[PDB]
Amino acid sequence: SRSESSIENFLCRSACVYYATYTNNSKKGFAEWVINTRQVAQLRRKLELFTYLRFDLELTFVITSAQQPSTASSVDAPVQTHQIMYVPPGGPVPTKVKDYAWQTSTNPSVFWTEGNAPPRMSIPFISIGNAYSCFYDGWTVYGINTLNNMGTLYMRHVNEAGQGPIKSTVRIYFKPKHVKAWVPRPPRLCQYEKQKNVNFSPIGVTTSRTDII
Amino acid sequence: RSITLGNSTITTQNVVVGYGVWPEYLDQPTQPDVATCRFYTLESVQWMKNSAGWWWKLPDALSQMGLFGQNMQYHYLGRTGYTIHVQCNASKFHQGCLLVVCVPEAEMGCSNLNNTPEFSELSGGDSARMFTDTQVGESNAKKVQTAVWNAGMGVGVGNLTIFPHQWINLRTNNSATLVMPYINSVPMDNMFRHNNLTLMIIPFVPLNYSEGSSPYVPITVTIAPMCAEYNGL
Amino acid sequence: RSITLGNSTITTQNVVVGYGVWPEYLDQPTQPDVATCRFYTLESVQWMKNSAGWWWKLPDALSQMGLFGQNMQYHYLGRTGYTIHVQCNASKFHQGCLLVVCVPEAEMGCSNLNNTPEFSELSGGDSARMFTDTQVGESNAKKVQTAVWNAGMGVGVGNLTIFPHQWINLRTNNSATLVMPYINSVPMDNMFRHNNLTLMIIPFVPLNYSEGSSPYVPITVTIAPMCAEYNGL
Amino acid sequence: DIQMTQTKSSLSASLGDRVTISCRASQDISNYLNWYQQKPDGSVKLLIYYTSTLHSGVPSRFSGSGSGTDYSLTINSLEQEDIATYFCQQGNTFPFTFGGGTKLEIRR
Amino acid sequence: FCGSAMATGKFLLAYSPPGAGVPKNRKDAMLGTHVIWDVGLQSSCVLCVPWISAAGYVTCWYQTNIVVPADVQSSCDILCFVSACNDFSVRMLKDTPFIRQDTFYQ
Repeated sequence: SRSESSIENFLCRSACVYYATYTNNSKKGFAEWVINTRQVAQLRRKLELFTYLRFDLELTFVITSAQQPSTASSVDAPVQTHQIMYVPPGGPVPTKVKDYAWQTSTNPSVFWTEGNAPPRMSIPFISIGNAYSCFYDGWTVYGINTLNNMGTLYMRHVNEAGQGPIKSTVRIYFKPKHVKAWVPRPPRLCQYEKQKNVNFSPIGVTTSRTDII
Repeated sequence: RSITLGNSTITTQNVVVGYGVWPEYLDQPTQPDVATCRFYTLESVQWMKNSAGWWWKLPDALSQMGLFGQNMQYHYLGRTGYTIHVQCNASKFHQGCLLVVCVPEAEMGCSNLNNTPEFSELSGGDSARMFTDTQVGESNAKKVQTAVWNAGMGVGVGNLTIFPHQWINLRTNNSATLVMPYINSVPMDNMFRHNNLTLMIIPFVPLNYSEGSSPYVPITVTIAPMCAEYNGL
Repeated sequence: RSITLGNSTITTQNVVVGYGVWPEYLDQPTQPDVATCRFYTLESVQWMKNSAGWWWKLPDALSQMGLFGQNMQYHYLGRTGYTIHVQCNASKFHQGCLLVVCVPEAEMGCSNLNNTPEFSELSGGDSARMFTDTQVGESNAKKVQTAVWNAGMGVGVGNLTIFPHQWINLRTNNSATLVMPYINSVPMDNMFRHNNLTLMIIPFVPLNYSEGSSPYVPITVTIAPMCAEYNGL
Repeated sequence: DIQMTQTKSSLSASLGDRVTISCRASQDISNYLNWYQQKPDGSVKLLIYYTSTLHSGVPSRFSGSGSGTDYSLTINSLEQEDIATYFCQQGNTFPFTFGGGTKLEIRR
Repeated sequence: FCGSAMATGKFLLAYSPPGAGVPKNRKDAMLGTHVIWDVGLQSSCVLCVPWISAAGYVTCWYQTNIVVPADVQSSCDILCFVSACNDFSVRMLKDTPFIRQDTFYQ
């Protein structure tokens, strides 16, 4: 009951941070997500108690599928294989599904077929500085700080499909590891409005009552 | 009492220091020592009854402050520590209470939900930008939302005591002192695109007096850089 | 070879020193050392066939020479020593002979017998005022009499070798070096109303060449202050 | 202000085909667009809260696209319940401006 | 400071060395040699200065206002004493111009 309130027992929890779908034959279906913790409100409030963080990263992908309605005549398909490409900060980025930026040798990718354990991969502390800065009072556009940029993830099918359209949905789970935290900070009171900045609309201090006595 | 530093001399008579650490030193960078360390005194602000607060962004106030401020344009990098002396001089007939906080990396919040505030609203050179007791409406394009109970950061203003602070109570206390180290994620930063400290003064209990006394109380801020060093040739 | 001083570096390969003494140090005055000692290089003059001479008044040339020259207005007193490097670069097909003297307290003589020469004729900032092979007539009001065989002092120009000097003979020699102490009657002087040194260059045997060579030879003067110290706060 | 122009204001198609409603702005609004759907009995609800991401609980027959000034909606398999009125609204500047309506109807 | 015991204020005491002009503002008078004189803490502030035969200025500036309680007057005064800190160095005695005479006193 003494160690439940430590830092590693507070932040090393898994959390779903992104959810997207993609079809194979559409020439518009392939996923994309920049790695940041500023999308979901329950993970963002825990990381914003501290100014400087430094943690390893660990991701897990739960990919399913569906059989979208085809025309006719005996749909039978083999197992599907997916590619999950990680783009380090300062790398090439795809614009279509069929592109030369998938095949580059410095963007590490994982391949995985349906029916196995989900594809974990782990990313160390990748930054030029010494800590990720959750709050940055300055310019690079105000309060951006491109020095804590963790990379981008792209997903696509590798199987060419002929008889049936198949859409697939991927959920990404997010887990800090070996967390260090510096310079504590008060917890947020107003609601979050945008992702990039810290803008708000003013709110009362607390819930009110009728009398002081 | 009567300490001196270069060609500047102030006089004092308890000191709260940083996070328990003292400012210490770190291509090959060299240090300026004789040309810099002196008490740069900003001009005084008047604490009236209808006041709300003030704030100074800290490596912006000393941008035009002479032989330290002329070093800003010749140097691209650097790291600095500070020592702040704040004193308000009232009588034993006035009453009030201040909070003197020093916030590392205090991002401010705009009044429009889509933009970000312009540079002339974040900080003036040796002028105190002042809080407000109302909301700034959303028709304003690039202005800082200066609701004082949120301290411009979207937070509870009572919980600002987690930073290093000092309560100036006019019944018992007269001044404040704060020794702040160099707190940043990189050892040397850009000094024109970063304000890594913010000193706020918020009157929690407002000023009050009887008729006949002076209708104001002046607050004097004195900043002294320590451990000033730069990367250069 | 390749000596350096601050952020300036020249290269050389015999040195005549003052009157046998070396420049040494002396309210309470303190010294500048890092901001000052560097080789201030004046621009080059062209030694043609119809040349007569040049002269530089020495604490006037470094009046607008940067971080030494900015110290001139902040300081009322001071004493300085100098080190001069003069080099002309011709071929083994040219011929000539220079005399490089350094005259302490060289009062110049006016062209009118009743007046005294104006300040703009005594010395220009980092520009060589040049002698003449004629008389300046007495109808000129305030001009320096620049008869080169009298050296502007009313004396014999051959007897200028009693001062510290060095003969630059193009047949055998290439450069000159002079180390001059601080020579004055008071230990600290007014530095705006006194030029306590004067460097002259007089071609005794004129330049000559055959057709095809370059019609000029450039002479480069480099001054380095030593023992620079000032009275101040 | 920004005047959003939905130029058609009346679409007509059958069931099962691909329909596109377009919203054209007055300047660059930088991917801050929302697509609403007003049923004829009055109930209004939000469909798409960016250029291209859906609200939770809205089926996957809707999709959006666009960049800069020109934007678009897409319903790939038109159903009976999708006969309603549609609006676009930017969220960039002040005040919030809504587009004109667009009523659908069965063709024959 | 020969004022009331209930009053509080601050002053600057700047000394411009010979060569620098008289400061035309409080801000550039701050960047020179100066002493911030808090009245409520001590009632005497010493500023040592060389004197020899521009030549200097000993200007003094309002830093803050004078804060006073009720039923206390706000118009105060300031006196100024002068002395020689170290030993001087005097040479070539002569006569003073301050005293003269036409006829014998009888």
